[PDB]
Amino acid sequence: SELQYLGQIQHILRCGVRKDDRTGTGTLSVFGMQARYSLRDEFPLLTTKRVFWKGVLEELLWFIKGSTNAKELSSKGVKIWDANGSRDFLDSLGFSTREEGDLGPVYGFQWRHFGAEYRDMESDYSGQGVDQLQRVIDTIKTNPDDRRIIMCAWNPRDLPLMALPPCHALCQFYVVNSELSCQLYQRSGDMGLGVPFNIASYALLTYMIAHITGLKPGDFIHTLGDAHIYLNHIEPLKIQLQREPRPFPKLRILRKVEKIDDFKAEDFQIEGYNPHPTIKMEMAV
Amino acid sequence: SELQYLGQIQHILRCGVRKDDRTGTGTLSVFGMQARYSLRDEFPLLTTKRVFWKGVLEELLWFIKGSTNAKELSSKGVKIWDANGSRDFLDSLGFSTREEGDLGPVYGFQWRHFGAEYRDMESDYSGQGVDQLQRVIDTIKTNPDDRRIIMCAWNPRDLPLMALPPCHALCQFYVVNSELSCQLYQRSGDMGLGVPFNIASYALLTYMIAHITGLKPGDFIHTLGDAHIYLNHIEPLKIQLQREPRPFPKLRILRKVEKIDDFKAEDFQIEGYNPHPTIKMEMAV
Ligand SMILES: Nc1nc2[nH]cc(Cc3ccc(C(=O)Nc4cc(Cl)ccc4C(=O)O)cc3)c2c(=O)[nH]1
Ligand SMILES: Nc1nc2[nH]cc(Cc3ccc(C(=O)Nc4cc(Cl)ccc4C(=O)O)cc3)c2c(=O)[nH]1
Ligand SMILES: O=c1ccn([C@H]2C[C@H](O)[C@@H](COP(=O)(O)O)O2)c(=O)[nH]1
Ligand SMILES: O=c1ccn([C@H]2C[C@H](O)[C@@H](COP(=O)(O)O)O2)c(=O)[nH]1
Repeated sequence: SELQYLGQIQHILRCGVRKDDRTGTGTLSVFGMQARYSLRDEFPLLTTKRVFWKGVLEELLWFIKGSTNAKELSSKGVKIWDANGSRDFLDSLGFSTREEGDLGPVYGFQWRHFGAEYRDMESDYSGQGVDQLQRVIDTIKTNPDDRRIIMCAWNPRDLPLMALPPCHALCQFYVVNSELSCQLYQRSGDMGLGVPFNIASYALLTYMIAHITGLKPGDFIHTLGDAHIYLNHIEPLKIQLQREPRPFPKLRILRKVEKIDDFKAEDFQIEGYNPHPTIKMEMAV
Repeated sequence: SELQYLGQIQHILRCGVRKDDRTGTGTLSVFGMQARYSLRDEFPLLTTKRVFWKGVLEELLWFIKGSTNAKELSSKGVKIWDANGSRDFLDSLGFSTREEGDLGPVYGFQWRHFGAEYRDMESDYSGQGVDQLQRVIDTIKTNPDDRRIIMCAWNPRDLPLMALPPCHALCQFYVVNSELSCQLYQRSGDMGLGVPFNIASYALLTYMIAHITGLKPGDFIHTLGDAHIYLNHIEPLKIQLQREPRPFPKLRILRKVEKIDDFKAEDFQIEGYNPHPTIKMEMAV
């Protein structure tokens, strides 16, 4: 299972093409990739390097709340969005009227209030827009065979207002044999930094909706568009490529939860996670 | 190249799971698939069965025009959308106020006028919404390294107004070594009927934008969500699996075109297309 990610790293270091990007450092890029990660009695948290599990859990809770405020996530101890919500970074894109911390209409706003007119991060959008997340959960409950269970974060109208366009832009759910599966289309994948984070994120989301809809987790299909390795990540990934993968851990929910909003960080417990030491990989801004 | 499609049919007949659907007849379904079709000096028009090439060309031109009128495509001789735009089918979905032929906000409306308020099929939306198709062509001209060249047809706001939700919902373009590539995320794939039609469709779209932006066609990556084989398609597909695949044909554009709207059906010529006889496969409504 984890051999698919490491096999994607091998294929990009060997067959990747040089390609400049938005940031400064170039990449080795490959277009069009797909890997399948089983969720049956295991959770896909990479073992060749310690993955920031506390950030995955808190960011998803921050996603489910519908918040677009990096400070509310930073208050929990997760600074991954502080960079993209700084006065320096915000002023660069022409959002000088915008208060610090407002990422604009991003994943949390599109998941719960798709189509509503975005005011600011402190507004109240309850009853406005399309609540895709709850609509997904309802369809799985009443019509699991439906082929239209999609949560889309790519809004061409709200694109000029986002600090960073959605990278995991579209996901689709699927039910058969009382197993819930999820396929994610990621338009842009930082194979060293974001991709392991995104894999655990949507795997955790599948466990949540499976717990709500009374199903067993099945497969997570990760579909990549531009899969790229930043130049300053080549050396750290070559080290991680030498480490022997260890068996995946397991995720256990500790209390029966009925609504998706009532999930708390204390409800989850990762058991048997024995990863290799963390490898530093700098973020390209 | 064509062995990937036939291999997907082979995999679904062996490992597919029974699954009921919107229509009457069940399916054999598989969730999560990806195939890569090269566009270099060949066009992926299936040879184990004659593919409706005249419908592919006219429907795409009908898509580029932005039309949501099934009658306007039927006037050219393509009846594939007449079924979904009949008074019987339209009245069923609660669109009794809607005039016959109006498919609602569909691919043509989302490609050229994303986010505008949909009135009727005869309206004029010039200047309204986001012109995703032209923005895609402009970005490829000025910033080919951009990782956000996406044309999205899935609009959660306009979903309750569509006669049929988008099956090919999102596509992304990619440029390297002066080669243009396209990846399509198809949420639902009729492996017997629509999938061969969709493969040639977006392959033709890549040839068009490659001609406009002065690039060479690269790869078409077809990504499937629910890839399903209808029960009444099992026998025709088992016949097609017995035929030996023949080399792909070639597409030649006959005049230099500068705008995407100025493409005419007479500008294209398929050379060397020697397919096996057409196999009838009934559409599930
Ligand atoms: N090039 C580029 N830009 C990005 N912007 C936004 C993202 C998304 C993104 C960003 C960070 C992480 C992540 O685990 N971080 C950290 C992990 C540890 Cl263990 C310690 C510190 C950080 C940190 O640095 O806070 C996961 C996803 C992202 C990305 O992945 N690549
Ligand atoms: N179950 C289901 N419903 C659908 N609605 C919309 C589509 C999409 C769709 C529909 C039709 C075709 C197609 O090549 N047609 C034909 C081919 C020949 Cl050779 C002759 C006649 C027709 C015809 O049909 O006139 C391709 C895609 C579609 C689908 O593929 N499956
Ligand atoms: O969840 C996320 C968010 C971001 N990124 C990376 C992909 C890109 O390297 C960068 C965003 O750059 P653009 O492709 O939007 O230019 O962030 C991820 O991999 N996963
Ligand atoms: O371009 C298209 C259009 C339609 N379909 C098929 C997929 C499904 O079998 C059906 C659409 O119905 P739903 O999946 O929304 O139920 O049409 C395709 O394969 N390709």
